[PDB]
Amino acid sequence: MKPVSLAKYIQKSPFLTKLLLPISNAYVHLSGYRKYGLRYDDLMLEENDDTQKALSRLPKMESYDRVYRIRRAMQLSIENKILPKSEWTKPEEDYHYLRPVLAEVIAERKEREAFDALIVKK
Amino acid sequence: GEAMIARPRLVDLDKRWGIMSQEEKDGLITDLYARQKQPWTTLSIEEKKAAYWIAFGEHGPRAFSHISQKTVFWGT
Amino acid sequence: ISYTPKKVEGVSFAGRETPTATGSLSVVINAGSRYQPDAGVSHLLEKFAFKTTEERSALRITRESELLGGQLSTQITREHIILTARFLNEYLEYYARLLAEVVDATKFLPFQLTEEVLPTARIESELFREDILRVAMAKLHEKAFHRGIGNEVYLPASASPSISEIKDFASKAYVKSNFSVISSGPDVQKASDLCAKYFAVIPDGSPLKSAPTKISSGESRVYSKGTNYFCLGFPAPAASPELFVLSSILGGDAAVKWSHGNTLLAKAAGTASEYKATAVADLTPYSDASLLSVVISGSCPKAIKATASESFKALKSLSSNIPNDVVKSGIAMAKTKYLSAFEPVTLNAISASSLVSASKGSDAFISGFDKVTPASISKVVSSLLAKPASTVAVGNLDVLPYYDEL
Amino acid sequence: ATTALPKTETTTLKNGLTVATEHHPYAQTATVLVGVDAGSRAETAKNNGAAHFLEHLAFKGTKNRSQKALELEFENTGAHLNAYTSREQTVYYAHAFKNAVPNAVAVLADILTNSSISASAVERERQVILREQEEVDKMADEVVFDHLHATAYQGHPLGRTILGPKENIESLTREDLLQYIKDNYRSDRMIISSAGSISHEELVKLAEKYFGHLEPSAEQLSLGAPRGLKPRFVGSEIRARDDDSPTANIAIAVEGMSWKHPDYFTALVMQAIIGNWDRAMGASPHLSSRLSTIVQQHQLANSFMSFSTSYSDTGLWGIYLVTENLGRIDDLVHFTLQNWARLTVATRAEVERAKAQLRASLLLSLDSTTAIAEDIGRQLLTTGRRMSPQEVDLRIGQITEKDVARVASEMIWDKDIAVSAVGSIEGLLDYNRIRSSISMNRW
Ligand SMILES: [Zn+2]
Repeated sequence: MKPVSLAKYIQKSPFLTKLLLPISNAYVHLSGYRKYGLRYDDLMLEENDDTQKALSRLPKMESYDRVYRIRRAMQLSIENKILPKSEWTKPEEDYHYLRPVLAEVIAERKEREAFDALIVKK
Repeated sequence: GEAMIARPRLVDLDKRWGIMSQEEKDGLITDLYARQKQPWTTLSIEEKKAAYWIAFGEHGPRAFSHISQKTVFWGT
Repeated sequence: ISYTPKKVEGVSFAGRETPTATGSLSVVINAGSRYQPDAGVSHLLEKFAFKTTEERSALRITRESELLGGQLSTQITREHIILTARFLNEYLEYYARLLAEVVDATKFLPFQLTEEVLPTARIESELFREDILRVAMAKLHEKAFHRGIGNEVYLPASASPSISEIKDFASKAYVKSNFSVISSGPDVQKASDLCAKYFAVIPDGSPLKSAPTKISSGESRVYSKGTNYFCLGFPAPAASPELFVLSSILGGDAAVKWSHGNTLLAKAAGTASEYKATAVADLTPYSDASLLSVVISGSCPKAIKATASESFKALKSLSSNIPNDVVKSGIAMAKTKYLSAFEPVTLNAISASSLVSASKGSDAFISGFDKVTPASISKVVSSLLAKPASTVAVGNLDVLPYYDEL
Repeated sequence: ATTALPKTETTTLKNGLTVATEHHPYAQTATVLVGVDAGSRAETAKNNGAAHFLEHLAFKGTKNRSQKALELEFENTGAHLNAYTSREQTVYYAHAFKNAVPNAVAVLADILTNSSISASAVERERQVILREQEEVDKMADEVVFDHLHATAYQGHPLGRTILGPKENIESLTREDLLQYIKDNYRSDRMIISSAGSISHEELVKLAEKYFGHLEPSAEQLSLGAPRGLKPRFVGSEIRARDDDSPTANIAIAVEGMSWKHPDYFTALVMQAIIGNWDRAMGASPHLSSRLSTIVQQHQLANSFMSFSTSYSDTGLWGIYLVTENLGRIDDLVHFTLQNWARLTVATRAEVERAKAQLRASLLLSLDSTTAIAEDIGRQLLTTGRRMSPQEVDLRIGQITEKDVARVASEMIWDKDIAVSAVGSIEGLLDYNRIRSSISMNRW
């Protein structure tokens, strides 16, 4: 249905976050999406109505940069090679830029769905 | 009670009677009681209809429940 | 029947008492097309009303209003921005709270502008542009007054203001000292208390500044193949009862349903074109200006030209010696025509213009009708015809006359 | 103070005329209405369209005062005059300044009591009637609704146009109009109401002074009672195809209900449930009706409105669609009829919202003296009394969702319908495919 994650309950307890930081570092290094010069939010599926609407509300600069990044990544994937270690996606630039818009759209849809189902309890 | 009571006050009485509040009921009964003092020749047909419906009508005491006999037959 | 102004907590108020089960609440703001910084800013700012605020989304607002049984309506005019709300008397507090929240805090989301606000404004602009008479009157206003009220109201087809401009204009336009609250429910004290309580956190800004209106004249010509039109416009200073009586004297329509009338313009049309071109006169009072306009409409251009010439001759002859009976009938008709504009709850040009200026308003303005003499009307007419008039012609231009050939 | 809500007084005269005035204490304008319970339905096939001719006439001076002297009476006192004719009633009203009401009332009484119908006047008015008939045809809504009325109650006098055929218009004479006036203007079927500055006693005195000579009718019938035989609904279709128009006006309706029908407010609630829509609306996307949601999402049509026109013993209940998205008309009709048929499983919340909206709308309309006078006149002419807001509130509040479901399953479920189309209606399918959408098969 939708992606799920226990990414907040662990944040509730600081000790669990402190314990799981190195494992998350190693896992993100092992994933290897940064070797293609991409960002994580690019890989999210866009085939429903929510993400299609969200992608049309981004700033123009973000859309153009995303288009260039995707095209360069696919051009590299054509020849089965990666960029040198200098041109890798640094952690500072690997921020979440699509999640808030999707959250806003989902909130709007959920509000409409809530209004849809109502009852009168006298 | 000398002036003729307006027609829009005594029309479609049966439908309105249930919803109509108590005060209007007492007012109408008192007005008709004061009206019937005059000779009945001078009265209109609608006044007679309203008076008879008030007295020998279906509302009030003699308002019995109706049982659907077809329902009883089908249930049996 | 008359709005009595007050001032509670530094907020303009205008109460009225009526024996009805439904109230109203309108916020007249001095943010019309006269004060706009660029083309189409005022229209877009008006369209943003009743959108996502800081406390409830637009969907929530619409659903709540639908559930409560009320109508939310806005209105943009040449010198105001009006936001109304008609409701049953139970929900007065809720509707006052909603209006105060809308005026005070309303976040401007750019995607809302690009999704809903812009297409609706464009559709309204095309709907206005389809009509011919409204375009003619707008062009008459453009030619008469150079700037201020001479600016185009609706959004031009080749303009698109950014969200920042609208946001800053709303920031510097929605302040306590630049609007008023008008209510005409079955209770004034309660409405005044609620309005003072809720319309109180809005900042004490400064009233918007505009230059005094500058009056000029000019003629414009446009082409069309359908019904022909011809309009005359006489700019004048702030409205006076003499102008209203003069407009009612000109008349143009019929008192009874199926007839020709017996006013000056009707007689002119009958004597000129055998009632083949209807002539109608009207007056539009503004804050510090007014426009007495004569509209001659019909299908035959030659009849239009003859009617225009005869009407101008009659208007010129109106300044010689007005018979007393004509003035009496004009006053009698003008009293009714002016009073009839206050019954509707929704404001129009006359009621808004009366309410803006507190010096006279409606208490003494109506009382001055019965003290109009033929000499006053003659003086007003002779003062109107000093400066040249302004014309707007729609249709076959080879027959419609210029001002020099009337 | 909190003030109050003025009550509608009602008084009758010896002849049978009924007076009903609502008095506003602080006001400067008043409106007086005189209504007659004789529309175009009482006309036979031969003398059809006489009511409209009478409406255009009767303003041409009476015996006492000639034309060009009546108008001077209505201009030098600051007054207005108007009149319109429906398919069941005729209305004359005149509103003026608060100090010029009695003169207008006297003039109206003189106009209605006697008129100088002359041959020259009829000859003059023939051409204006013809021009009015020719100019009315241009408007799409009038043609669509006239065709719907003609194709629904075909054969009955209720299915004819108010203006009437051209031959009827040109062949009408003085005697027909005089006979109509004689046999249809009776004090039993007249009414006089007001709303404004004038008071009840003043209007009663004026009516006794002037409207005291109108003879009662031979039979002592009531007000608004049915006359003739009940018309029969005949489901059919009419297609006035024309490819020049860039739009397609379509109206679909089913059998309606009368004024006295015991489910009237339920039908009104259903109409409120369906609702109205328009692409120029400020809050078009956020409306809470499923049909509006689908139409706005798919850009299926320009606008649509719901109507529940009612008559003495029949009525209509349908929709009116205007669109320019040619080629997808079938989808629009299918979804409209599906939302119609869904009303048999309606939920409580939708019914509550419709009840609130209807209660608000029934009161938000009256905002002027003319509107209040017209409402009072129509209510008195069609029903016999004016319902106080307490009675209306009690009647509306009793309605629940089970009543809506019962009424919908009785009349909205699979049943005959009447269609009328004007314009580029090629995309519209046949009658059977249109009718098939009135019932859902997955139940
Ligand atoms: Zn007519």
